[PDB]
Amino acid sequence: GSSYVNDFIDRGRVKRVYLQGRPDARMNPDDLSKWYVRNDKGEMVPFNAFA
Amino acid sequence: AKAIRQTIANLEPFMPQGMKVVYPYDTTPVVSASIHEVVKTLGEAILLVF
Amino acid sequence: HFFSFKDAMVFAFAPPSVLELGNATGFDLFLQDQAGVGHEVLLQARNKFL
Repeated sequence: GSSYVNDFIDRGRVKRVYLQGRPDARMNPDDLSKWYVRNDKGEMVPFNAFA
Repeated sequence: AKAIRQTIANLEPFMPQGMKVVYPYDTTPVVSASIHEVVKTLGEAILLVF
Repeated sequence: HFFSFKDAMVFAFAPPSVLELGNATGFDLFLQDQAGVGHEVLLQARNKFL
């Protein structure tokens, strides 16, 4: 969803900083499984387990 | 429209290289041509009656 | 007399006729920079103009 974190100044104007995945890791339903979410103990859990 | 063209006239000497400002869409010259056409037809109506 | 206060530029002046307009009198202008040239360029231009 291209989240909005904070701002930054450049060349005399305050603009903004966005944060989103690659143009190559959201393009089809096979690439919604490249994203991993952290467990409660440091392990990594894919989206294939629960989505 | 006159104030927008004046603001672009005050902002044009600080363009970068090769930075032209063009006006692709504008609905003001139809208004100017319409008022000029009706004042012109007023003028030739007075001239033809005279 | 305030030149005997040697450490500070003590600058005394009278108010204008009406006080609603300004605190100084005369003229006023701002040197600005649309190009985004920074602050050192702008302060050098201010002290050059002075």
